[PDB]
Amino acid sequence: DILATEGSIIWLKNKFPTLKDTFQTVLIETDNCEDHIATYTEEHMRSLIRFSIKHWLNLQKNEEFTSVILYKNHGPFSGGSLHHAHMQIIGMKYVNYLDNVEQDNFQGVIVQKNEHIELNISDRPIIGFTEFNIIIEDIGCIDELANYIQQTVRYILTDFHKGCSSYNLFFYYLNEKIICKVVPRFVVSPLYVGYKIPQVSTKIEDVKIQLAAYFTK
Amino acid sequence: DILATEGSIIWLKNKFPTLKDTFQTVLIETDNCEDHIATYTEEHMRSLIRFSIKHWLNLQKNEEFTSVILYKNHGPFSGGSLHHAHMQIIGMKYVNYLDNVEQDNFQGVIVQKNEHIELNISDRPIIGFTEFNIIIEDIGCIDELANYIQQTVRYILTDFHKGCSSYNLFFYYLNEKIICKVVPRFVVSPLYVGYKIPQVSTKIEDVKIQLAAYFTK
Amino acid sequence: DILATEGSIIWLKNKFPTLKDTFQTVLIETDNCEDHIATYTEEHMRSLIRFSIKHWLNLQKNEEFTSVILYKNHGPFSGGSLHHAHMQIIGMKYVNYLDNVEQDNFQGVIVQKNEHIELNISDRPIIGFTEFNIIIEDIGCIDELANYIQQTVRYILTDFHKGCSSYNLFFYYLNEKIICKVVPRFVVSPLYVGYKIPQVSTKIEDVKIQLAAYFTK
Amino acid sequence: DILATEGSIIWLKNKFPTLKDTFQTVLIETDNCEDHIATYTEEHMRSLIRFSIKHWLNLQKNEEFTSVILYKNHGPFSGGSLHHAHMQIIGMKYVNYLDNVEQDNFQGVIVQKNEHIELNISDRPIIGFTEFNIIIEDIGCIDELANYIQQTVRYILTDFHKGCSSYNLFFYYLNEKIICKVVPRFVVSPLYVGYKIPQVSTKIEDVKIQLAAYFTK
Ligand code: NA
Ligand code: NA
Ligand code: NA
Ligand code: NA
Ligand SMILES: [Zn+2]
Ligand SMILES: [Zn+2]
Ligand SMILES: [Zn+2]
Ligand SMILES: [Zn+2]
Repeated sequence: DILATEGSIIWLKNKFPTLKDTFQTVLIETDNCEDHIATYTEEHMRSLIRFSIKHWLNLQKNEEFTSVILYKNHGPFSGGSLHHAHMQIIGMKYVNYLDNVEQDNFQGVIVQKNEHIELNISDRPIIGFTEFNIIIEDIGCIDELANYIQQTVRYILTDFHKGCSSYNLFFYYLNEKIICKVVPRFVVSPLYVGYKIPQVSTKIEDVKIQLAAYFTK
Repeated sequence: DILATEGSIIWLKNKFPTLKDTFQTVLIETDNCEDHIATYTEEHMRSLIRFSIKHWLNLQKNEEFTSVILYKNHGPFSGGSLHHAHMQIIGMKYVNYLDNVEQDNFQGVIVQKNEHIELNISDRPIIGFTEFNIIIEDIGCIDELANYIQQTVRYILTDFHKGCSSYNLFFYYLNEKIICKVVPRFVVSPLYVGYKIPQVSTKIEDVKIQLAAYFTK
Repeated sequence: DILATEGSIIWLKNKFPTLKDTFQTVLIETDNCEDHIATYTEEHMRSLIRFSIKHWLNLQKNEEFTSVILYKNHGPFSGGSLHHAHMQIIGMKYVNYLDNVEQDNFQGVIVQKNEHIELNISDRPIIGFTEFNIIIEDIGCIDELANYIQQTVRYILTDFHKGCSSYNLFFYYLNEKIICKVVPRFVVSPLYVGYKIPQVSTKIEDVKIQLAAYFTK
Repeated sequence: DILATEGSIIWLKNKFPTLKDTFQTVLIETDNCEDHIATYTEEHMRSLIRFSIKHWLNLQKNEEFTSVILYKNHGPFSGGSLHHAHMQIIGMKYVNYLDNVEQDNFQGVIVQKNEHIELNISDRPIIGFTEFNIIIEDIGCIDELANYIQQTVRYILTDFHKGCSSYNLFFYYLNEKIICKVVPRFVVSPLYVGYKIPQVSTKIEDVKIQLAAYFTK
């Protein structure tokens, strides 16, 4: 059942609901099974983030929900399902998604920052690994957000851990700001899990330097 | 190249070394590709842990190594490689595996405890999720350790998260004690990663109760 | 300026406000400078918690506040000011005190539990040390809460670290439950701060056993 | 009982031992009760750190100790005792002070860095608050370490939290490096302890900027 569409962007009511007291929906990003965020043109990436944010924020205005979640799963280690490039909008009747997240989960080491947008790496992440926070203070900076998401995603798929293949996008409307948390997803090394013996560098300053090389142009 | 064998238990020098200044070895647990820890007889489970611990502790006595690691990977989310049931012994020339682990990573909520052995759940885990610590104070309690590993593994594969399919074993020789940390491995739910919205119960007391039901006999 | 009184219990508008966009108040617990929670009779402890909770919850109903905080400071390491036995009620126009606290900060190792009340020790504390959570699901169990606070306070001042002298009380209205978090306050040992070398036992199970000895009667 | 002296620098065997299987000593920094690290001349600060490090590292060479700790307590919230400006050297027969500290407790956000020395703020602190790590890779850079300690201390006593009055110094000999962890000590705000409502900025990037202003000359 079609909720809204814009070209190849399609917003569907999820046919397989698994969460009680929730309105589950799926957002198809393209009519092609090859393309994703790293491949999309600047216009398609701009239109996709504008469509997603608009329908997320307008559904929250519906008094039948306490809060509405907007998020993405990509790769076999994100927790997704469909092979097609898609996002999800879940309206929740009794759950407030901000409840168990704090302000300091979105603060950190600045990679890029100006009056319009801020890109940082969490020094107090939600789960304890790498989390990239992209914050805008005005809705008019949505095209800047879309560009920062695309570059951070491109970095995760290409240079972070010499290619990571899986990630998540999480959106938040907190303190009148729109935040996108970009989270790489990977099977952690057994030597790190049991003995905190890293293979690569665990330095947040090294991630900062190599991610900053994606905003040099 | 064969290092030691005992029936179907085979200790091999790893033919694909990927870590410099380390002696990598593989320990094949059975001559069958169907059996694993949850399936093995009490005798085979006893013989496998006795063989593994003996060769781990004797290799550390070799002055060419600072420390020697004994660990296992099981399932597609552990970080392993071979489909066959195997463990690994890695001799490290300049690394001490205890360096970045602390005493409190092995303390916790007691599930089972007596003069010979202790089974607990980490209240200060190494990575931040569920970690089962099995501690013995004397080498003579090795058959008790083997039984506790098998039951904890059986619980992880059967009831924890209604079946977990993947886990890790990590062995430590700390404060003159032999510790086995049993760690379930699973792709964390996206709603938990980004919003700490759990699907199941996150209560350590609930895990304690349902794991204790495996030691009722 | 008197807001409400009940015998020696006096609710005053704080004459020294230091927080902008907040209504600061002070709650004097007794007309004596010798008595405190550990000394008070069962009736005075019951009347003090009933008065405090009632005025805290009724002030939150005032549309001029986003949230209202109810808390106590005791001893020279709590962050208090007056030597007299007092509590504080702070009405906040734009701050929601639940924002940066999560559900798991109130879960833990059960010390005492029944259908009416639950006493636990945080396995995921807010700050990282010992935190005692006393939870009631119905307002009618307020006299049970008052008794559990008094015993937990008595334990902190007497046996925890062989006498702790300082603590905090924090009240929360979360998921239709009334929670009191009892937090001991002490200058942490320098050997622990810099090297995690403890003087006493850091085991949550040992605190559980010795606190349970205060509910044996 | 005098162990070593250099002008007003006096190394004494602690007359009040309270730790069994340890050799406790006290290091008096000056013959005056007014002076401390922030006041000392560049020469006295250089001579004090050279004397302290030399006697710390030489005592560890004594086979009667597993490890030797070098640390300082300053102010009423550090955990010290004497009002006089002093440090402590504790030889421990069976304890290795590195056991429960990891490599990542000394990594972080770089404030100052060159080939000789590195000053950072912990992104993974030992206790969870602000920790300043000063690392040198060669013993010849000891006068640079002494200057960085003095400036970081001066900042803590003057601008951090508009004056902090208390701090700790912790020294470590790890991975053939000499590390000094400078830790401010203060009574945490009750609104932060119970509700993570900060009074000041909790941003590591703000501390980085204002501490960097002490190395502008
Ligand atoms: Na909350
Ligand atoms: Na260590
Ligand atoms: Na929140
Ligand atoms: Na260790
Ligand atoms: Zn803009
Ligand atoms: Zn035994
Ligand atoms: Zn009741
Ligand atoms: Zn130098």
